[PDB]
Amino acid sequence: EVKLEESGGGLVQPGGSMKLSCAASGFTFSDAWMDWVRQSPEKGLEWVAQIRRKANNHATYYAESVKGRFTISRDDSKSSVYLQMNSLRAEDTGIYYCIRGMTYAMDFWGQGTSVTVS
Amino acid sequence: QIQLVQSGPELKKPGETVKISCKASGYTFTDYGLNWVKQAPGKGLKWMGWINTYSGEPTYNDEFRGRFAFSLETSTITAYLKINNLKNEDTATYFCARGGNWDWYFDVWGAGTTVTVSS
Amino acid sequence: DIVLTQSPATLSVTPGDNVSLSCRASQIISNNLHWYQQKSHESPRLLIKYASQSISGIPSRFSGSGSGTDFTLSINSVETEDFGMYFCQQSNTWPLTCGSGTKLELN
Amino acid sequence: DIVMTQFQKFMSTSVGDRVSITCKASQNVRTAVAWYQQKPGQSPKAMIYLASNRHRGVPDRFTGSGCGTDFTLTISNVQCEDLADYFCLQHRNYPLTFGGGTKLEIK
Amino acid sequence: TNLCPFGEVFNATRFASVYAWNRKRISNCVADYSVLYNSASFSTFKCYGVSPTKLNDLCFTNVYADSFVIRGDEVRQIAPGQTGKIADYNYKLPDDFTGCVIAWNSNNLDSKVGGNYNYLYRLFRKSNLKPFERDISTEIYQAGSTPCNGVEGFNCYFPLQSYGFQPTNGVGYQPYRVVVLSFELLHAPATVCG
Ligand SMILES: *[C@@H]1O[C@H](CO)[C@@H](O[C@@H]2O[C@H](CO)[C@@H](O[C@@H]3O[C@H](CO)[C@@H](O)[C@H](O)[C@@H]3O)[C@H](O)[C@H]2NC(C)=O)[C@H](O)[C@H]1NC(C)=O
Repeated sequence: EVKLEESGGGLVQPGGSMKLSCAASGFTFSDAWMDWVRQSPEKGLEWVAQIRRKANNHATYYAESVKGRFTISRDDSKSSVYLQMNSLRAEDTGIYYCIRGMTYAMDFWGQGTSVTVS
Repeated sequence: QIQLVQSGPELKKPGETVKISCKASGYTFTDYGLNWVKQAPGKGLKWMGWINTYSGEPTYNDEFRGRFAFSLETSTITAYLKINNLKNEDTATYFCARGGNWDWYFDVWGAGTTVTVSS
Repeated sequence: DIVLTQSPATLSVTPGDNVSLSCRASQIISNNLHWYQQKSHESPRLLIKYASQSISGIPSRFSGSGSGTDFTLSINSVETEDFGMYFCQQSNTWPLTCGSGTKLELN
Repeated sequence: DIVMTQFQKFMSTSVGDRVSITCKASQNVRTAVAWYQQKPGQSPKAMIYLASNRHRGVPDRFTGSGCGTDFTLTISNVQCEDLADYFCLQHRNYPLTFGGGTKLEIK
Repeated sequence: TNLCPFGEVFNATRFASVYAWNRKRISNCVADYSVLYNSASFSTFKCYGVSPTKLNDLCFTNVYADSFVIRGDEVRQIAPGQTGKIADYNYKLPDDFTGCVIAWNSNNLDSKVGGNYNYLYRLFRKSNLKPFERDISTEIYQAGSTPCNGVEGFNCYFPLQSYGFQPTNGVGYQPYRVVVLSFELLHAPATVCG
């Protein structure tokens, strides 16, 4: 059994800050590169951030529109990947999916969490 | 505890059918095969043939092509060895040994049932 | 079938001696040979798997060697516990078969 | 950056038929594209990784192929189960971009 | 007057996996393929360029014997002209082939109740394979843009993904042992005939 679940479902006024918490289960959590995608009816599917496995220094890569506002960090002993977003705007509405490993096998996806600005 | 215990020594007549047993426990029975070994008094060993412990499909050393059958009961863990048309040839001890489905070396053995034939 | 001659037919050893057995095959079997000891009328046991490795529990004075067609089982510093009869048995082509065996006794 | 073009937004073929969704690109994405099925109300599942291989647990009707720039995903005898939307995702440069999307309804 | 070692390569215990297939050179003996054809155990016996009944009276020059293990639905690709992830990443036959392709259904041997995953097969490569060319090199295949230090992770995958052979796994996925011969009839005197 492998399953993932997110957190941080709330409304913030534009300019806030809220950290999403994605917990994992039932696999070798050490060597797995876990990303975050963005779903919105205006933008379609985009891509948000990515952190890599232990053998690659826990590196990070960001999209060109969330540079310097979107910090993602993991700790394998606590078995979760945390996406931290600050200085939020109006275009960052949508539903975020925390997935297991993109563009290969073991490509499991979560269920989602909506974050919308009033 | 990995061991292969069997039934007792058998005493039959030429023309009868015997059925000796080989019951295993302690390991997962479906991860390995079963190889039956006939040892004549004072000679080497002849691999009688191997039976898969999942489907009951036998495979014989084609020297022993007729008169022998390797049964298999799966729930009550047992492999039988039936011998038709007993002769003065067929007196020997009969082990059973667990040689794997990928390696084929007989590590776990059994005490052996001496089948003796005379009138 | 592959016949496995063994030489000599029987030995004679004293405790504290080192004698090397031999199991010459017929074809070219690539280290697919194992070695079995067997005492008087009981179940045999393994000594070496794939002609060079070693199994658990046994002493470390049973060292196998050789590859290709010629194989050697080197028994070293033999105690009284290693009296018995020794077998070799290939695993490469079908049908599998054990050897004609060498009987190891004590002087 | 790399933008994938997926200009079919509505495709409609009935049961037991064949339809192909194509994903045009803009740069030399060699073989590193992926195909994603999303039934409505759920998360987008995974169909094809590295543009020709297939996941486990998915039926054998999903055969996607192509190299160079322009890929396609050809389904065979589409049932009523496969009423879903099909995204194509490339991974060559680090700003990954998903395609447009193609929603399917049956006659 | 010595019979060929078709006994050895056929009823062998472990066939080598398809990413490194063993190449047994057979020469200077007498062949008899009537013990091959008349045995009805072989599911597939296709000969390209020689008739199967005519296999006896043919003085060859040298006969090779490739041998490997593949799954059921991929035995179709062992033929001149097809493609797939066996025929161009693991074992490629030329389109002038003059041999025979023999198969089995070895679900009795190479199938453990858990996973008998010791039969590896290649999945990724930078290009295609030449006719009759193996590649035992296990190099971390990149797929994007970065050269990744010999480290697995994103866009860098191990090429040899293994098989999986359950006994109840389906007929198109059961392990099929394949031995394919490759004859040759020119530029040498007669060596193999019988
Ligand atoms: C690989 O090994 C198998 C044994 O497991 C060989 O099959 C057996 O081959 C022998 C000798 O060719 C056959 O014995 C002959 O049987 C006929 C009657 O059918 C008899 O007239 C002969 O005197 C001799 O006893 C045996 O039937 C055959 N068994 C089976 C099940 O096929 C096999 O030939 C070996 N492979 C190759 C390529 O040689």
